[PDB]
Amino acid sequence: KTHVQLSLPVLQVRDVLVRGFGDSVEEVLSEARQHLKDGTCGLVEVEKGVLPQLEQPYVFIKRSDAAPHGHVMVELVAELEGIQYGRSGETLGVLVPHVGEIPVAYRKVLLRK
Repeated sequence: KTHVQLSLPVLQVRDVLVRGFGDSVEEVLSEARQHLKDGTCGLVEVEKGVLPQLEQPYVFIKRSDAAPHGHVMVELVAELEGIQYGRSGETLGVLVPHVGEIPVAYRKVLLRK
């Protein structure tokens, strides 16, 4: 399938144990895609002071359309030193490895894979 329905656990930034996917734009996008597929991907909602607590390069999920079965359609955009790789709509948050942190909520997304 071109799109996969996912429910992403929403993590508080201060709980997050692994704060990024790796060391290059290409690696973080690769790792983010693999974790999304394996159900080992969390979502941190972006607010004042959140991003400087995470590791660059960042992976964002961004709204790709204006929501089948409640799932917002999203795509991945990476950022490193203020340059983004990809072009999409509004940020739903920043992706991180999920390694068993207790979520505060779930974000239903339809991921273009």
